[PDB]
Order: sequence, then C-alpha cells, then structure tokens
Amino acid sequence: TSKQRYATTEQAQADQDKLLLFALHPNFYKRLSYKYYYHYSWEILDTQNQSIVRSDRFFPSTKERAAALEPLLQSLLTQLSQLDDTALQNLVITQPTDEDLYSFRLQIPVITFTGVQRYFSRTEAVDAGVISLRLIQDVQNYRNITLGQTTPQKFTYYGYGLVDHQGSLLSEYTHHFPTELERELSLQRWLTHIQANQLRISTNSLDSLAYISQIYNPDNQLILQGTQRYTSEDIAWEQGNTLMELAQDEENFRLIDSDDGVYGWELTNEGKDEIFAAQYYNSREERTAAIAEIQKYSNDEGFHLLEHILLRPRTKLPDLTAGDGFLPILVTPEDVNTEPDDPYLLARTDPYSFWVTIVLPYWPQRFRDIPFRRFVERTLRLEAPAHIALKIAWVNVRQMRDFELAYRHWLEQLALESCENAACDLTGTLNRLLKILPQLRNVYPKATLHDCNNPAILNQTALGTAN
Amino acid sequence: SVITSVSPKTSNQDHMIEEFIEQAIVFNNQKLESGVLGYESLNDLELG
Amino acid sequence: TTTITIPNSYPIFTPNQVLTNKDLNRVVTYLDEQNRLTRVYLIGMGIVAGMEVSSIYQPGDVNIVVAPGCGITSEGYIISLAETKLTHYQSGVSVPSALFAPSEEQTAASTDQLVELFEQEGNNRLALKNLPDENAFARFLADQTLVVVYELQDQQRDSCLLDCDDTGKDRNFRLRYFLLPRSVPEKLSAEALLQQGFSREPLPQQWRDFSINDIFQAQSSFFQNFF
Amino acid sequence: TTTITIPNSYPIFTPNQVLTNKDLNRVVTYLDEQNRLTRVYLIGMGIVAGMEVSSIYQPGDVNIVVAPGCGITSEGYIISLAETKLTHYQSGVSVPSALFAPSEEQTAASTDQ
Amino acid sequence: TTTITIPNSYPIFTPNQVLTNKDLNRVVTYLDEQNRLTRVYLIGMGIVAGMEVSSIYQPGDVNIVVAPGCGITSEGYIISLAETKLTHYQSGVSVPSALFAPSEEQTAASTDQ
Repeated sequence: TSKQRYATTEQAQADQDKLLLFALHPNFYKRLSYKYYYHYSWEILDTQNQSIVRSDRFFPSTKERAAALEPLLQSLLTQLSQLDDTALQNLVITQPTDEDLYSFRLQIPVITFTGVQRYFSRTEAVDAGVISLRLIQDVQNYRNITLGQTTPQKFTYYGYGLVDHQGSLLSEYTHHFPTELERELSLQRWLTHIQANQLRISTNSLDSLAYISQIYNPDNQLILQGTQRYTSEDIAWEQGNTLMELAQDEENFRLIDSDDGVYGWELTNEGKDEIFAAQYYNSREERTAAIAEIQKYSNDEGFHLLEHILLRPRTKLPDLTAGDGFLPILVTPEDVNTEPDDPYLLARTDPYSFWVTIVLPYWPQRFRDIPFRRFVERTLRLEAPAHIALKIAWVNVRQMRDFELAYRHWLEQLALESCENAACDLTGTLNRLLKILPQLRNVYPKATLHDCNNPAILNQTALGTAN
Repeated sequence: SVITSVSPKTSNQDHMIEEFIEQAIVFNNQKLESGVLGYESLNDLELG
Repeated sequence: TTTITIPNSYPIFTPNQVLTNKDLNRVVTYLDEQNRLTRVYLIGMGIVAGMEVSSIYQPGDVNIVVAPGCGITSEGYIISLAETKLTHYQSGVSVPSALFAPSEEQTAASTDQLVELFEQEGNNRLALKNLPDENAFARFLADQTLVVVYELQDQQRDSCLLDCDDTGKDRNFRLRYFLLPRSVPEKLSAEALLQQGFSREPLPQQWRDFSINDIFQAQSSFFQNFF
Repeated sequence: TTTITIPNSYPIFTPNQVLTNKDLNRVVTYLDEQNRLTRVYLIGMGIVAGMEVSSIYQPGDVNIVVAPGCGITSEGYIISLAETKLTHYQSGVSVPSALFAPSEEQTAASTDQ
Repeated sequence: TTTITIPNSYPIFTPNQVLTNKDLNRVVTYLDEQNRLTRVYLIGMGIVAGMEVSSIYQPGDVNIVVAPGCGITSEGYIISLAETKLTHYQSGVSVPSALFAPSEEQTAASTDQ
C-alpha cells in the first residue's frame, strides 16, 4: 500500500515509478517490532459460579473476540453434542501434577481447553471433564477475560516494511506475526513472488468527506496529525476531548522499532484496541523529544480574565445599519410591581456592574479532579476585592477556541480606538463576542448507576439522552 | 451567624446529663456468623 | 378531547443504566395522575364549602367580598379561599382561551378581553373608591358572574448567577379572578363556558331543544308545573 | 398471606452521594403503596357502579355484553370498563394460578385450563 | 404557626442537567403532602374504628389491654393497632417537647417526666 493520499489521479500515476523501483530491491526491506499488545479470551463457569475451563483461542482485540462466539458455538453446538458419555470420556486428558493432584485438559478433533482447578484423583478429573463438555454448549456460562493478568501481560509482534533511500517509509505490511519466523517466511515468499514477475498496479478511492484532528505548537507548527477519518465536523470536535486526554500519558504510546533508521510511535486507548495517530522519525532522539513535547501541550494550565464593564454599549446614534448588542437579563413580568433598588432584582437587570468572568479549561489532569476543582474556586474568591462577584466556567475544546478567537479580535480593535482612532469593525467584533458568553457551560462526566466502573456521584454528574 | 450556648434563662433548654449504669447495659452488635467452625467456642459445637 | 385515562406504564430502573429526563418525568406524571384520579373519581367534583359572594358600597369602603371555603375542580385541583376582598380593577385584559380548555388539548387560541379584579393597588389598576357614585358602581355589577381560575406556568430557572451550570424549569400555580358577563352573543360568557363543558357528547333526542342552563332549570321548576 | 402493612422505610438523599437504583425503587414503591392504602382502608373495596352482564343470541348476532362502570380491587387497583362486547373465544388456555394469589405470595404455581 | 399550605411548586426536568438533592427532595415532599392533604381535607381527622382501653387485675395477671382499630392523625398519618397488652412500666422518663409539637414548630422547650 502506498502510505500516501493523492487528490488527483495525475499525482497517483506520477509516483508509481518510485514504488516499483524500490519494491524490486530486497536491500530496502526492513524488519519492524511493535512492542506491546494485549490478548483476550473467555472463561466458562459452572452452576456453583466457579471457573472450570478457559479457552486457548485468543484475540489481539475485543471486537474480534466478540464476533467469534457465534461460529464457535455453532461449531460446538451441533458437532460436540449428541454423544454418549462413553464417547465423551475419550475427549478428556488427565495428567498428574507436582503436588500429586490431577490436571484435566480437554481437546476436540481443533478446539482445546486448559482446565483451571486441581483434583485429587483421575476419576474426579474425568467427571469434571464430562461436566465441562456439557457446560461448554451454553452461552450463558461464558465470561470475557484478559489473559496474562496485577496488570495484563504485554506481548510483542513483528512485521516488515519498505523504505526509500534516506529513511522514509514507503509502505508497511498490514498484518503482524507472533514470532520472527513467520515474518521471515512471509518476507521470503513475497520477495520470490515479486521477483518471479509471473505486475498489477491499481489506484483505489476513499470516502468523499473526511475531517481530521490536529495539534499545533504555540508557533503554529503541526504535530500529531491523526489517522481516523470522521464523517462530520461535529463528531471530529466531540472526539477531540478524548484524544487530548490520552496524549497526556506516555503509557499510551506504542513504540515501533527496527534495526536501523526507522523509529516511530502510535497513540492508542488504555486498552490497546484502537489507533488514533502515528508518526515516524529518523532517530531515537527525535522520537524521544517529540513525545515529550506532545505531553507538554496537553497539560497547559491557566485562565482568562474578562471584565464586564468594558462590554458596555457605546453607540450614541443607532440610526444606521447596525448597533451594539446587549447582555441577557433574566427577568419576568411579575417584577414590574417591585422596587428597582431590590438587591435581588438589581443584580439581575444590571449585568454590567462589578461582575467578572473567569474561563478555565477542564481537560488538564489536575483540573479533572472535582475536589481539586472546588478548592481552586475558593482561592479565587478570597483574593478578589470584597465588592466584586465572579463567574467561573470550566469548558471543553470546542468552546475554548470559539472564545479565544473572538476575544482576541475585540481586544485588538479596542486598543486601536484608544491608540489613535484606528479601528475597523469595532461593533461587529463586539456583537460576535456577546453571543458566546451566554453559551459557556461546565463539563461533567456521564452518570452510571452503582450496584454490588465509574459511579455516579450526586451534584457532580450529568444526564444523558433518550436515544 | 455566631455559635453560642443554650441557657435556661435565655431559652428554656439546658444540657442533658445522666448517669451510666453498668448492670443495665444492652449491646447492639450482631454476630456475622453462627454455628459454624471458626465462630464458636468448643463447648457450643453441636456436631449437626 | 377525551376523559382522563388510568396510566398503565411507568419505567423501572436497572443497574449500570444511563438515565434520561423523560424517565423521571414519566414517574412523576404517573403518581400525580393517580392521586388526581382518586380525588376526582371516588369523591366527586365541585364546591365543597360555601363561597358566597357579596358586594359592599359604603361611603368609606367599596369592595367585593368572597367568603372562606374549599373546593375541587373538575381535574382534582384543590382551591382553598379565605376572606377575599377585591378593591381594584383593570379592564381590557387579554387572556388566552387555552386557559379554559382541557389540558390534553394542545391547540393555541386567540385572546379575549376580560376585566380583572385585584386586592391591592397597582400601576394600571384603578381603585373602586374612585367611582363617581353608587349608581355607577351598581351599573358596574349588573348581570355578571365571578370565576376563579387556577393558572399553570412553567418558568425557566436562571442559569448563570454565580455558577454556569445547566438548569431546568419549574411549575407554579396562580389564582386569578375574572368578572364575566352572563350572556353576550359574540364574546366569552358563562353560558358559552357551560355549553363547551357539558355539550361534549350528544344527549337523548327528547332534550335536543334546550340550553344547558335550561336543561338544569327544567328540573327545579318541575314541581311548580305538572302537579 | 397476611394483610398489607404500612410502609416503614424510605431513603433520604444527602449531598455528594452515590446513586443506586434501589433507592429510586424504594421511593416509588413507598408512594404507590401509600396511595393504595388510602383507597383501601379509608373508602372501601368492591364494585362501585353497576356492571351487569347480558347474553344476546340472534341467528346472526352472538355476543356477551358488560355495561360500563368502575371498581376497586382488594389491593387498591382501579378497574374501569366501557361497553365490553365479547364475541370470540379460545378454549383450553393454560393460565397460571399465580394470578389469583396476593402480591405478597412467593410460591410458584401450576396452570389451569 | 399556620395550617398546612397546599404546595405550589415542584422541579421539572430537562435534558443535560446537573442533579442535586433538592430536585428529588422537593418532589418527594410534594407527593407526600398531596396524599396527606387528601386524607385530612376531604375525609376528616380522628379515631375511625374504636380503640377501647381496659385494665385487668388478677393474682397472676396485671395488665392494660387496648383493642384493635385504625385512626388518622391530624396531619394525615395512619395509626393502626391490634390487641396491645401492656405489662411493664418505667417511671420518670424524659421526653422531648417536640414530640407533641407541629412539624414546623420552631421554639425552645424542655423535656418532661
């Protein structure tokens, strides 16, 4: 595969010669080693709610594990059934152990199970074998587990790929092997088949629309490009609040090694099932520096301070096309019969006096802790002047950028009028800011009921939707 | 708000203090298990 | 529309479930409706204790008085009054017609022009003491009835006063007093309310030529005739 | 079994608490049981308005008619009927007797025809 | 201070909210007030079925017997008794004053003997 995307077929046809040239030279093929993966399997329980047998078939991801059950059950349903106990006992293997206990293993002409417990005699092992052979046909007894657990065991995979001169990675093999031997065998087979020249060059097309997440430096430099193609701008934005959290931990960076000149990384979940981005470098030092830089900008802490009396309307002749807007006031008709000096009413109708707004990002890992979040609010209120009230909001990635762009442009236009009457579109820049302030909201995690992995806690959880 | 005490001449309430008597004690503490090994004296195992 | 039915469905909760706002709205509506149905089907409807109406015109006190009591509306709401004294008025008030319709009716409707009575002085509320004379007051109270309306309002709670969290509405109830003409051919009147309320389903063929107050009065005037 | 007693336990919520479905179930059961106990102990039990049953047979019209009305069960549920016309039937239906036992009953039961 | 007032407010829920104590406590209190208001304002207050008290003295038996029945408290709580036979006693017990006071009663009162 080309490891490249083209906009027009002319660019695709232009680059075929390079791929065909380098493909034919075995000295441009490199071996790669993807260090860490997980394994998943099932456990079979009995009536007394204990585990007897565990399946040997294992998967590198949960999605495949989930998919495989129905064919497996069907295979064991019709075939492994309708057999007299006399024939079932020929499928049970019993072996003595060091403690002078017996371990029972199960094999079916192949589907195998290892057996979890230990027995005092061969008869106990064989009856447990028969009982397990009967239980293994009911899906109600299957429980999903991760092998090698007190963290799960980490496994290594191998692969190979094709590079050009000067270290760029032209292509990668799409499958991974549990051992070097299968990798070497597949590489030899591919090399012989390509040298035989007994080619077929294709150009394939993707989806029409695709949105991509991106991370930038303070100096407008691009890092962490991303690999998943989203179907809508809204989905790409909602997924950005999870990428920004995974990037903060170096445990989530899978490492791609090789013998010479090729180094890279991949960013995955906590469970190593899905990939969000990947990138390749020419040395260990560039890869090490790049990982540390990404972790830095995913934990940028600070706030912005906005003073409401400067949002005051200023236009004195609103007879033209446009004028200054107003803030919301939150009053009802029943207030017409009370005094305008009421401290409760006056606070609602006058949003321009001694009011201050503070906006903070929520995703940094110290700001996701609610007990820490509340202590920070208390400190701000102690330091502020006695007669001033504060509004404090903890926002996500979509609203933080919407605020910062409108906020920056208004500050620049405000300065120009004071610094020699040189502003353009001052009122329009203001009106585009008064529409974002009412929309800021605090972010809380979603509620899940607790009974006897993230329990809902009252006063700090949000509700979901019907569908 | 400021916290102060209760007095029988500013309100009609006082602090209520009574004497503790040993022989009239009742315990509120239920055994987690009973009649099984590990939870009873040797004199109380009935060999069911 | 239809008569209120007995609610047969109300969600049950399970562990490790995401909850929705409709999942709670459904149970609150269920319990409210069952209490209302008890009150309306197993006891009855209407004024329980007296609420006799009087009108006083003294050189120093001009008002309308309604005596204490309690009652049930047709929909299980309890209305409880105590010594209500009305002294100010405001004419030409626009009131929605959906205010008198069943709750199950979802249609919007135009507004009518009623007169309101108030106990306290207001911005646009003329006192009864400023009437020219007793004859003007008497012409004010001619061929008219009172009605006490129990209005429901869904008010949205404030969002950012100290903290910008999301909030939801509340449901409040209000009492209003409207002075209504007895019979006006093209405007809202007591007889029109009776017609809309009772003439919902066809009556026997022998009653077809009566108005609702006529069909009521024919039974009390039974014994003066037909003896 | 025995008569229905008066509810004794219903949780109270305090700040920063973990929500369990058992508490919501407990509050809804409490409120429903209070409504039913009111209806049963302070008013009465049985058929309120008449529900006389009639059988009509004509060469082209075979029916059983139940007149409209309302009624209260012994547990406090309201049954309300309106002009019920029964004209089809299914014989030999197996129905569990657990339908006729009180709600406090726990035993499993066979079915009748 | 005053008679119980009919409730006039209870939370309404909308999607995407942060839930707190009051949004549950107010609905529970609202529904309970509705039930007890029904019982006291439309039926009445007091002892429904008789609870006669008797005092029996024998050489072996000294007791005070109360016969079964039901009754409604002036705030809508239902009391139901069945054949209570009192045989033991304890004198000089201190009882809070708020045990006989209205639920809204805020004041200061000593215990009694």
